[PDB]
Amino acid sequence: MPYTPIDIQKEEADFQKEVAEIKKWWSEPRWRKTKRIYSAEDIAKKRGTLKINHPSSQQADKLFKLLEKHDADKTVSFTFGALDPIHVAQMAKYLDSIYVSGWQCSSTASTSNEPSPDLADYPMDTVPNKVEHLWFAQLFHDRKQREERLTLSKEERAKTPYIDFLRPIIADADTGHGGITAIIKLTKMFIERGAAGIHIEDQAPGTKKCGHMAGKVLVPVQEHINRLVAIRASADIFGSNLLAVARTDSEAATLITSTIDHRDHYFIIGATNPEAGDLAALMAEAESKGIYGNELAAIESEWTKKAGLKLFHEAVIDEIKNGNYSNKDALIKKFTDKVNPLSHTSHKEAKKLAKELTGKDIYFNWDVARAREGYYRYQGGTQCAVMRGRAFAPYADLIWMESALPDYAQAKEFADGVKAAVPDQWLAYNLSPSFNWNKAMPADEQETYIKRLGKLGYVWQFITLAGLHTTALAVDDFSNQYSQIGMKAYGQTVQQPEIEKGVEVVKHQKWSGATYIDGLLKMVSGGVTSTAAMGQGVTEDQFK
Amino acid sequence: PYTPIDIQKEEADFQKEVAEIKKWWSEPRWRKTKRIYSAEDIAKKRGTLKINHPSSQQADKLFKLLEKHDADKTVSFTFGALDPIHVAQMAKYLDSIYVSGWQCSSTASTSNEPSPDLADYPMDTVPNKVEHLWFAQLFHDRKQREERLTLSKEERAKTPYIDFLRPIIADADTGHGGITAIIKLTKMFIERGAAGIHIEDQAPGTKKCGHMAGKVLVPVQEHINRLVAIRASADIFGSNLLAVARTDSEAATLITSTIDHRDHYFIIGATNPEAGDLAALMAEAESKGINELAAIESEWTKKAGLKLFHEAVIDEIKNGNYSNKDALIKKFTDKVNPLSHTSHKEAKKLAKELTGKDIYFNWDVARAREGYYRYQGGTQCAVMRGRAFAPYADLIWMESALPDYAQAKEFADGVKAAVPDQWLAYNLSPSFNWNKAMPADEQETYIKRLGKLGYVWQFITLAGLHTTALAVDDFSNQYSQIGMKAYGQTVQQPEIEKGVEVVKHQKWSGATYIDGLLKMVSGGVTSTAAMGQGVTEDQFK
Amino acid sequence: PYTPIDIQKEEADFQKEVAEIKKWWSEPRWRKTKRIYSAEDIAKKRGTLKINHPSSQQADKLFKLLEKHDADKTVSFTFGALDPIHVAQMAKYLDSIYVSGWQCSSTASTSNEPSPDLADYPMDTVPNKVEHLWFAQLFHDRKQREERLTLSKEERAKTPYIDFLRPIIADADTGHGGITAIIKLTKMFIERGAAGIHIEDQAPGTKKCGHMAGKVLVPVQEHINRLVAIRASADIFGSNLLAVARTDSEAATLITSTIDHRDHYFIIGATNPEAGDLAALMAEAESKGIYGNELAAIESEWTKKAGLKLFHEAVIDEIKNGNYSNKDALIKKFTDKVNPLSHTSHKEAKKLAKELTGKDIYFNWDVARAREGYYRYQGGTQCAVMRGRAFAPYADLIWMESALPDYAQAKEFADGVKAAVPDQWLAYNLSPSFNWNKAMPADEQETYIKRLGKLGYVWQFITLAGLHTTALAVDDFSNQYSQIGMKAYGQTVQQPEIEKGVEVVKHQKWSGATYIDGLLKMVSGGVTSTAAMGQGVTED
Ligand SMILES: [Mg+2]
Ligand SMILES: [Mg+2]
Ligand SMILES: [Mg+2]
Repeated sequence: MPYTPIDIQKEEADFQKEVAEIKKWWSEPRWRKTKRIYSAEDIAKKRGTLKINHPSSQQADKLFKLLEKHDADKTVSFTFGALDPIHVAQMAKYLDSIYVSGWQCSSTASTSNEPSPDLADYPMDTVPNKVEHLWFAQLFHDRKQREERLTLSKEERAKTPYIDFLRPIIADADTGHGGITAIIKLTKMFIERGAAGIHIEDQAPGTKKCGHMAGKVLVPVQEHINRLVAIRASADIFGSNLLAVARTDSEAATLITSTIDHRDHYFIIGATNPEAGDLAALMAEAESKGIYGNELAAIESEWTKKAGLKLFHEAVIDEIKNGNYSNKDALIKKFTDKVNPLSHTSHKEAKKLAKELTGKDIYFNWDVARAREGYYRYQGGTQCAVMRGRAFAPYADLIWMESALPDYAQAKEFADGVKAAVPDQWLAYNLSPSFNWNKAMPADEQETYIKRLGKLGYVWQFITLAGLHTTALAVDDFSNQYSQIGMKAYGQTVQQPEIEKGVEVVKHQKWSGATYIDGLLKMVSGGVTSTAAMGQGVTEDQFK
Repeated sequence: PYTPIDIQKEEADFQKEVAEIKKWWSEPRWRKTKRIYSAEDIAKKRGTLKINHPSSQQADKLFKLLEKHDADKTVSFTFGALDPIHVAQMAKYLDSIYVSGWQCSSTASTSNEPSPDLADYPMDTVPNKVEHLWFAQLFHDRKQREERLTLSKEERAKTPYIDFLRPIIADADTGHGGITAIIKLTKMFIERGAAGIHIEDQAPGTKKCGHMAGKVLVPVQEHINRLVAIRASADIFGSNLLAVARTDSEAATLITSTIDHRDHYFIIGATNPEAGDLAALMAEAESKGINELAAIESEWTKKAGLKLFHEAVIDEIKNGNYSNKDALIKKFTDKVNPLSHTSHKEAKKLAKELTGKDIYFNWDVARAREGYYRYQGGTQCAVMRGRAFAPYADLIWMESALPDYAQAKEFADGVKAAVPDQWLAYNLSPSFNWNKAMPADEQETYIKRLGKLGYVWQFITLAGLHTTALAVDDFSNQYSQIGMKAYGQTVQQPEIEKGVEVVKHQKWSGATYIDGLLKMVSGGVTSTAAMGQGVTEDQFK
Repeated sequence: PYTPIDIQKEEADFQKEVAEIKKWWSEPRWRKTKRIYSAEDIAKKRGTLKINHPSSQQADKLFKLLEKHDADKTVSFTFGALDPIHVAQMAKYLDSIYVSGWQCSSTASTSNEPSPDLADYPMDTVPNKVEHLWFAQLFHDRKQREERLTLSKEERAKTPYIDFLRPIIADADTGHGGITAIIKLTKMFIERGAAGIHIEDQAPGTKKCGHMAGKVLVPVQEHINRLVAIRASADIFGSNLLAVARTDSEAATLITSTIDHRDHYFIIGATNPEAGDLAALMAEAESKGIYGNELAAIESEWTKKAGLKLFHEAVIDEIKNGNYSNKDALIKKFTDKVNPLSHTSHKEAKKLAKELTGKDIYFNWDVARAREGYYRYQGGTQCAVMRGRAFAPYADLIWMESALPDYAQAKEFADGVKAAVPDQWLAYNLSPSFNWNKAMPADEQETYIKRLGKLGYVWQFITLAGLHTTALAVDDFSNQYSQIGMKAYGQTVQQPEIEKGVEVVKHQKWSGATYIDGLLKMVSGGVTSTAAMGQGVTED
């Protein structure tokens, strides 16, 4: 009684069966460029006795094929950040994918209902819940529309247009909201709640900024790789072709949590002056004696000038330039050809070479330049981002570099840089409203900007905050009119325009799925019911 | 501006699906399942994207499990689980699992606001509770599979197996509103791991526990429509979800309408023409600022001579100028009785033929102030409603005020006479005092005995509540008296001796499972391993 | 169209509020509470609309309750509650209530996805669990007041009173992210009925249970800032919320940064110049597809060669095996200046070692780093005292996780902390992660709490007791149930419930049926046909 018996032979057989099924799965064309560091054995062991098929995975497939065709045609899947079921329902007419924004979720959709700026400090399940919000709306309107169609004749169907409500969703996972085990659980939720793809950034959690905020802290290249692996591990266990997007904030970031990773060393800023002591501790000693405010910032600005902060290669070049060396231009090139952004040369190794080339132990101390929190100083730009792009590419179906402006040149630099080493890598671009767009570009360029980036291989592009702003404009404008001119504002500003532009929602009972539900009502009540919602009396005969 | 489609492929796929549904419905699972809509009707309700809810597999597992029990005339017996701990330990011993609405009211409302069993928590409360347990089952299944498959074949065969994935049957109360509500409620239950749900012929605004008083019923048809609506939902979203129909008509004394002919036999009315509207009489007395009021009711009731119409017909004949009286009752009783579905107009017509009176009967006047009609159910009323629900319901269930074998037999026999292959379910309620109601020898065999009558699923609704309540109160008492000795003595030693898996709680909670995931992702090795050297569970070896 | 405002009244109200806060902060409750911001700073953070969270009253109740316990040298002892049933029965016997993160991981995640104690459920999980219990407490308090006040004065005095409203102390783990996270987490805890919350100096998303292994610490200052952030939140939203500081430094072996001078003593490094970067050596071996236990072989080899120790161990070692006179006396020059509590930075300690020996004694803690980048760390009880003292200004209770229930160690830590902060309340985990019949005999068990009470551990809790009592009870009954049917329920549960006076066996009354019938009749003008506890109910 007290337990359940099992056939031990059938157990092994089923295990082996599954291992093979996974191996076959992984051999599909979808995974052609997808590096996995674990075995199918490793994954099968993690699964349970009961297989579950998450429909989100079908939208992953739909997304991958959709992006394949776009890459082949050198054209773009362009979308923006959806707020709510209304957005996805109207978007589906025009666009072929859908972005769920963490920024927008912070302000409008936290599960504690407590809003914030884009700090990813809402509870973990916030964006996953937002996807389900939209997912389930998509599914509902798809269900509504199918009934509307199939209660028409074949003759009538062919007249009435079709909306594909089921546009694949790509959702913000921020920095993964904690460790590896967190990221697995976060991914699990995203899969369960209808995510076609999720993106994830090489920032430290709980210093997490928007892409165009300041004071961004990075994590070691490997640490963020492990994040991407962890997503994949989760998707492999629970059986989704979930797309993974890797984001780097290293264009603009000035800080990093550790020096542990050799790839980062080139970019870690340090002091060239032996006399400079620990800035962190110097500030602490000045603060404890009640120096505060702008007189304290004086001591920093003094220490920084004295410390001579730079990247180690700048320091090597500086030694050679101002030094007793015969053939200087040629001697920098010996160093720069071996040691550069992409070259992955550790610091020990780069010092060793500098010694060979100059005969000095050139002094360099990046411990002393640390911030009070302990972060190391860091000088990324586009080339740093390429370095990290390349590193992530094996693990990531799309690659994405946050930029401070909508600069074509920079976008090309990054695209070219990445594709040189991984030419088949899909890229993604933030079309951010954090840019002033009429200040940055004339309108002729605006019109073609997406297309142009499409050529460089940015197959997925999104305006992160467009849903926020369209809504914000619309509601403010109407509220203003409403306050001035009463119900005329509604006739004039909203409802007439809705009719003229063919917007489906103005017939809002039908749109909301009333005739769909009347179907379910009659069906259950044996064909007929006295409480029919769209029967004689409904006030939508005023819209015919 | 839109998306184009092949209109021909549309129709083709539609037709494909209609056929798939027809084939589905023809499976042995649906052998007794009446459907009042077509496969066409259902396919039209579905979307373009098929979704497979794993809950449905647990429905299958539950059905087969109950099939075998019915065939062997034995019982799947379980009780009301509170939380992941319960299901994890229950899975060792029991083969199904009950999620109680009563318990959810007190312990698991989604607003966190507790209550007595009134089903006035938010609708998603029990569906969320199932997912609570569902996901725990799935997790511990996942944990255990890793533990096993990292052992050798030699070692596996030594270590026992737990089937964590016991099918869940969950309280849907009265469906928490109209038909559209019930569809949406069922959808959630399917999505969140329900193998089966049960649903009761009470009115929603007034929903009681089964062993509370003042229970209001709904018309037979109305509750049938509820069951149909569940089935409609399960059909659309593609689950073999089991439906359980409950009737509270054993004890209930009120009903919302007289509209349904089947109910008429049981609707109580006044035999005295002189009695006026009780409701309005009370209202007039209250508005003049009148226990003295309850006096006016108790007077009106005696004067009104309340009874069932057949009692009134029998009474007329008995105390009447009629020659062959016993034989004249039987003419009426054979045609008009609990199971006979005879409307009131029809029963009056016959009474006129048999006596020559329009025997006076007014059930409007006996109405409660809220408007409910008065109602006298018992076990035979419940059989009537059982039979009515049976076509629409995989299990049938009659709430009882006591654990009475005779009554249980009466109801089982009564239902099976008309539907002999109908599975039955029985509440083994802690609302009964069980040592007062029978001796312990009978207690031991009570489930088995009901199994013979065909009660294939039985549950103690509130057992999880009470075991926990005892355990925590007892330990808290000890704890307060003799400190940490209470824990060594009352809990942790017993845990070791009884082999309870949770005392090694790091392992039980799935730490070694997650360390697996951690190492796997970190390329085989990691410095932050949770069950590495240092963990204090080497004190349990 | 905007709204106008009196600019003068604005300033006046601002100033009014600043003063109200200053007065608040001067109350006896904050006598030991260091604040690094002004009342100005806080008032600016508040809105125009004052909100009073009832949780704060339970904070007061908790503080006074602990005051009296400290004065009497006795203990508020409790354990980890699962659900409304627990708090309702606990309230009879105990005077505070613990909400466990460990238990929440397994039983109460808001995604419904369970786990081991990794604090990787969503942030709102424990806050939601407090509200679960909070609202139950409030409900049963409300039920009981109606029951009492519908009795006569004569009858009231016969029927016993339960204080359902026992203050709740809840697990905040490591705060679930940065400072802004911790503010938001604290806000929720206040809104949802937390009397106090506790918080640990581990790194987030490596977060372990206290008695799991591979624990990573954060710099002393970083965890101080966490405690400040709690206080900042409680100050803004106006709770006397108690803050508990936990340190996992007894057992922890890793730390995220070396930035904080206080930590330096405890940071482990390599004494062998020849040892190169372990991290990078592992990375090169991994990228060639060495994995698993053969990789851990390369580590175990490198570690032996590297000669890992604390810098002072290295200084002592140099002097001991060295050409020095007066060796014993020369260690003491160093140890008296440089030790666990002495806060001596590494540069400073090397400088002294040079003065005392004339070597730059080699020490490299960068090379011993784990692959994730963590530095190696050797805490014990003295490290924990160091951190206790550091946290004490910011924390109403102090708490050191221990691997065993060892009296000596508990005394060491209590004495150590109170030496520098003698009025500091302490808290102790009475963990079921210990085997308790293996660790001590039963005579000692009975008195163990009391004895720790003397040392000043005013709040003690069994973290996982709710889990285990329930686990035993359900497993045992399920077993019986399966063996002897309904007899098991009569015998194992319901009879015992009657005999032990447990209130819940009359479960309709307990659940508040007669309370709600009250509300029903009241609204229906005195009378109703659908009364839940009328004639017919089976509780007669
Ligand atoms: Mg965002
Ligand atoms: Mg119930
Ligand atoms: Mg905890």
